[PDB]
Amino acid sequence: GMGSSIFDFEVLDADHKPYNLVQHKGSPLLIYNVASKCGYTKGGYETATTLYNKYKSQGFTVLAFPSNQFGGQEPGNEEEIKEFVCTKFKAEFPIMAKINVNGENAHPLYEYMKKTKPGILATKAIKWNFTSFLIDRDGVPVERFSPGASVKDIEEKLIPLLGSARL
Repeated sequence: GMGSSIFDFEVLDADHKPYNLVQHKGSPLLIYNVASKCGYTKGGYETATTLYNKYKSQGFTVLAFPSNQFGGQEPGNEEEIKEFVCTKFKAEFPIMAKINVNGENAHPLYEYMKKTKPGILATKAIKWNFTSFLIDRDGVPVERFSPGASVKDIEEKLIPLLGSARL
């Protein structure tokens, strides 16, 4: 069990100050590998913000980890954030340290997330916008919703977990 849950890894806050991710444990949460305000999101900001506020009643958090254009292979946004600069887009929900969500340069936590749950597409690589991972009350990725999933697309997988993912 080298990394049982997401919290086996440590997180950097928007300014790379130690983000206490594991205080979100006991509650289900989403985590977006997102282009931090560069070009466009396929409804990521809205969905993320909405989900946080709406499901915070059942104990839900949305963490958006920006994408570091300096990683080399940042999803499909590597061609985008060349004329833009991605840096914590900020919201009503916690936005994190931009990491290279892809490749070899990925944050070890995303190396965990990515390897754990391919999601709904081919393989388990990060090649697009915000793409949230459905993280349960324990910190296990149950799903990976790319920028193609809307609010309710996530809800169908989230609602049961918000209630109870394990116990």
